[PDB]
Amino acid sequence: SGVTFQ
Amino acid sequence: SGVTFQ
Amino acid sequence: SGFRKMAFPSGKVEGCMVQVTCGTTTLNGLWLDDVVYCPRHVICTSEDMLNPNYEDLLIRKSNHNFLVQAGNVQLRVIGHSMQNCVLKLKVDTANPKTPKYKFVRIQPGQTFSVLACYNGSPSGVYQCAMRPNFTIKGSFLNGSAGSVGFNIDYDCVSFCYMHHMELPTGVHAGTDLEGNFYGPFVDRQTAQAAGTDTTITVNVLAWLYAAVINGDRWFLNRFTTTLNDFNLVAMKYNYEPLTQDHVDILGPLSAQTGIAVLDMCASLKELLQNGMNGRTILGSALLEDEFTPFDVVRQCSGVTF
Amino acid sequence: SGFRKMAFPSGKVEGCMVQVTCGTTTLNGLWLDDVVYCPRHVICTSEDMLNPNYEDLLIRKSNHNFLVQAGNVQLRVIGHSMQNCVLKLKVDTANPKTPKYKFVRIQPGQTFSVLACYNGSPSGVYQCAMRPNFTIKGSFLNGSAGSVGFNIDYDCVSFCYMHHMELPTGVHAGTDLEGNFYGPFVDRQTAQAAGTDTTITVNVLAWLYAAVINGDRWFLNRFTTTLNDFNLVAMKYNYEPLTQDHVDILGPLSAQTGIAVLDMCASLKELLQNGMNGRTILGSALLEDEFTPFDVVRQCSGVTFQ
Repeated sequence: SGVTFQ
Repeated sequence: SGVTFQ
Repeated sequence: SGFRKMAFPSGKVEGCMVQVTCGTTTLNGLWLDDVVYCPRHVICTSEDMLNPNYEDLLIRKSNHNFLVQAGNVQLRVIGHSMQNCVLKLKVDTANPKTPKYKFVRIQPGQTFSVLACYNGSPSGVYQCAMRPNFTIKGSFLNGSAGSVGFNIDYDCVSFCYMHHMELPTGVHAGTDLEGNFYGPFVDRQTAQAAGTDTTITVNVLAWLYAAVINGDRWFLNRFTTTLNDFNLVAMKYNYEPLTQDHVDILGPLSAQTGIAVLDMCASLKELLQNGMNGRTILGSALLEDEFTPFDVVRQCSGVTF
Repeated sequence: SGFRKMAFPSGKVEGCMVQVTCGTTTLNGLWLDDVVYCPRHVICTSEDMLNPNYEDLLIRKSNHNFLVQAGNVQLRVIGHSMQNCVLKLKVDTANPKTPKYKFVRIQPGQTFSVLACYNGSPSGVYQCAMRPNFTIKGSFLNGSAGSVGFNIDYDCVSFCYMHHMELPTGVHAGTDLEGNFYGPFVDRQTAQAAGTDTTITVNVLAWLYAAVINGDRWFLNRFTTTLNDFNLVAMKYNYEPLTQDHVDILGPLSAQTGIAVLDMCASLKELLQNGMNGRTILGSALLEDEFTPFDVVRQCSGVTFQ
């Protein structure tokens, strides 16, 4: 599912 | 049993 | 006595962390010699991240579009290029705190220390393992990308990880310092998931040796096993196969404690089939797998850097 | 997301570590401005370990009996004095790497980072807590004395612990940086033993809040509890009493998660009764007690994963 770019 | 300095 | 989850001293790395800003996005970079390394997604807007074309995005950027801050000094960017998933920003000053270092790519099951940073400022350090599924179970918030992982050997810092992103299960994905992803992940906003993980068998064995060194012996037993018989049990319990190389690596600990590796394997086999029966090992009710054989030797013998 | 035993970056302390040798005994010292702090038992001999008279041992020493090495550089000692159980060696150079710092004496339950050192050089960094019985569960070998524990909130190093010795159970005892021991311990190798240790209840509750912040609620229940009834139950599992001060300290985490403190106390009562039934909380199969409420706010997002 959705990745988070930190 | 005694303490051991380090 | 005692056994703790121990990180390398981080001072040599702290002197290399900088803040990199491009447009509205701020993250961290690694300043070594006259180059600053950072994740290439610093050039992306949120809309860009849905299907970024990084070559195209970078064309539009000039050197002054990258704001690089080392403490309260702005570094002058004099070149920019991309290597795989990292940007290389050439600056006009070599970092005078550059340690002896190399870039290394690690294998699953190897451990390293993470220096978590925000806004170019080191905030915390902890010890991580590269999981068999190539994720890391980090602790990271927004703005932590560009934080690095490393090991030390004597006076040489081996950089092995740069942080990029978080997966929906809350584990983490990143690259080596040449920008190559660990694991089947891409720096794109799209559905991605970690695969099923397994337990790092050789590290569990190492930690059982650490436990013996520290006086925890209740799991020792009269039995031994073979590599083939043990690996049938490992497969059943989602443990990595044990190889002959792994056996060789444990030999020091094996002789230091007088417990052969396949003797200890018979302990681990029994723990997998029966559990711990209310007991603990080195203060844990789980079988710990983020200490390597060398981590155990290093801590228990007081190796310094 | 994630939750780790996270230490402070150690560089500011690395720059202060030196080696101190007196006779045949070597341990670590802490070099701040023009003073090196170290455990006074560096002046003992193999015949001074059960009942040393440190005043008498020290009056027999000159400044040049102390060999202080900072990396490959010998520092010149120009004065010496004793303050409780630490020696203060005045040197003729201020450490150019001295950070902003203070000395703080901590209370049981507080956490700190330890930079374990040998021969003035760092081996590793880890997180510790001051246990309710005034010991710490460290990882320390011979030669580690003089290693320090610290926090670095904001840009200031707060030094709270200096390592001295190991007790028979394998846990550790030391002093604040004024040289006063934590707990009833003395720097003699005579038999000493720590009191029964207990679990740091307020920290367990903080860590349950961390678990909720990071998205897990499975261990909650529909009940509440009075503070009195919670303590009557928790003490039967060797948990420390929870005070109203502790309740107040948990207020910010309670507000961020919408879980009243006494409702979290009811969840902890059920966890002690039930165990985790094969589950884990933040990667552990035991209830963790070496994260404080301040540590959880330091590490966790300010936005709960609802």
